Amino acid sequence: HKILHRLLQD
Amino acid sequence: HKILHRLLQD
Amino acid sequence: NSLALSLTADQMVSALLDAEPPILYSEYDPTRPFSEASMMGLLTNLADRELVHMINWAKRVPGFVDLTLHDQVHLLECAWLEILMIGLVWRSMEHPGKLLFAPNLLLDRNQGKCVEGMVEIFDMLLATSSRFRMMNLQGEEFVCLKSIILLNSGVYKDHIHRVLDKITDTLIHLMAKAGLTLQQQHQRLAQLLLILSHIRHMSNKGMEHLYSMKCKNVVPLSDLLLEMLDAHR
Amino acid sequence: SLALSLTADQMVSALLDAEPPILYSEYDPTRPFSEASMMGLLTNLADRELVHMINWAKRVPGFVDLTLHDQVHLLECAWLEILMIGLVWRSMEHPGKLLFAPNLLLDRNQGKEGMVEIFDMLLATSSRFRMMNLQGEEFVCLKSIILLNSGVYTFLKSLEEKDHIHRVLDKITDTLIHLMAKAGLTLQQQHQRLAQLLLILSHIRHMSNKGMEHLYSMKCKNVVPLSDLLLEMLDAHRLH
Ligand SMILES: Oc1ccc(C(=Cc2ccccc2)c2ccc(O)cc2)cc1
Ligand SMILES: Oc1ccc(C(=Cc2ccccc2)c2ccc(O)cc2)cc1
Repeated sequence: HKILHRLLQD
Repeated sequence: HKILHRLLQD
Repeated sequence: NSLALSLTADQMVSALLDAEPPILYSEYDPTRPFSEASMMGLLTNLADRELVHMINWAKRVPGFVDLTLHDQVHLLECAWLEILMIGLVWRSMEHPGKLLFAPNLLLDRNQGKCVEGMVEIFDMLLATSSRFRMMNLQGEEFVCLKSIILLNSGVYKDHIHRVLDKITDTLIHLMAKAGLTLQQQHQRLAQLLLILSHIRHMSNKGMEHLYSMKCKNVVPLSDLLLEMLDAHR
Repeated sequence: SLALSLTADQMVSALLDAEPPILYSEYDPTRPFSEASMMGLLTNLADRELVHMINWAKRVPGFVDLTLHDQVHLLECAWLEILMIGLVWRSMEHPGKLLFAPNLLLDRNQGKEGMVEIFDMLLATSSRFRMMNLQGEEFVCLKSIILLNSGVYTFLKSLEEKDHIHRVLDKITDTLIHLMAKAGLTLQQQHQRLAQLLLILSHIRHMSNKGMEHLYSMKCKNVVPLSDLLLEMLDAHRLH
């Protein structure tokens, strides 16, 4: 999804 | 020059 | 030297309670708003009348009279919408899902929807009211919070901070009096003050909307409301 | 969770260990640069800090116990508040100066407008921390409070999660009082200082709101480029 969403997930 | 000035000194 | 610092806690509470402005009414027509014009018209008219009472309420907040006229002007210009809003939230406590702008004017989400960029602020206001309700916010605490907003929001000198300290003492005094443990005391104090961050947020968002309503030039603003709004540009 | 079972000293050590590094900017004192370039440096700086902030936030006790969608919302709401309090903290021992980075100290002289407005507020807040003699231990507490508090009222049973946040916030309050008591402050002094610190968060919210509005109009002018992440963080706030 969003970049923030991605970075949090990683 | 300001209504607030007037109302405050009452 | 300011008399405010010489008051006892009870004297501070009594002074703030008796300085409380009255709950004003809106126009007595039965048509529930809808449309930006009628809703914003009623709210603006109401805010304009409340401001006159706020100004005289502020003069009776201990320590406020000791400030220079210019400082008094600055604090009111900065804090006015925060103060209107916390009052609104306070009044709306016992009406979940509703915003009691005036006893004859209760609004909900769906009427906020009929004004663009308004339902967001309504929801924030409603959320703050629920927060007050779940915290069982008391009248004595409310008037303390409201006066803190007046003195704090435009402060950024040492007189104000000394008066702010004394209101803190007063809040603790009420919680200790209400039987709270020492841990419940500082925890509740923190909870109360953190809400002021959200109230500030709601004010800034509200101010942006009033500026937009100002440019639209369809809803008439009083010269006073105009100058308070202008002070934020 | 582990967040609720932490002692005050453990909480502090956890927050201290989770601290993001102080990044450098690309400031070159030989570059004449204008002020679409200055905002370029700050924007570049903010974008790199954001990557560290996200990883820092995952180490704030209680934060990862939240759903991903609530983690996103909290950071979207608080990112500028958090950058700003970091800026204000770093600038404490530089009166009249804002230490955006070790190689970037700006006074109010250089800095456009509504820009100088925000600078002045950041300077005053930094002055405030200095006169209060804010401690590093108190700073990390305040910063985590911002993360957890700022977006909590703009989020069933997604209500129970609001409660886990409130419980953690209460623990951070306990931790702050613990620090002040250890500093030798009387009960009246602890309560007063606690209030003084939290009132500052109202001003940090204010500076964030004003900053967000400046960033939004700076975007519409399209003279400086916002990074992809910053654009998305900005979109979450909308207006005007
Ligand atoms: O011209 C105005 C219109 C609404 C308001 C306002 C609320 C508001 C302002 C902007 C956006 C959303 C709500 C309000 C709050 C509390 C009151 O007791 C009375 C009025 C203030 C000024
Ligand atoms: O695109 C951006 C530019 C500046 C800033 C900013 C401050 C700012 C933003 C808007 C208006 C005025 C200052 C900042 C604050 C702390 C930092 O560690 C890094 C950058 C943030 C984002």
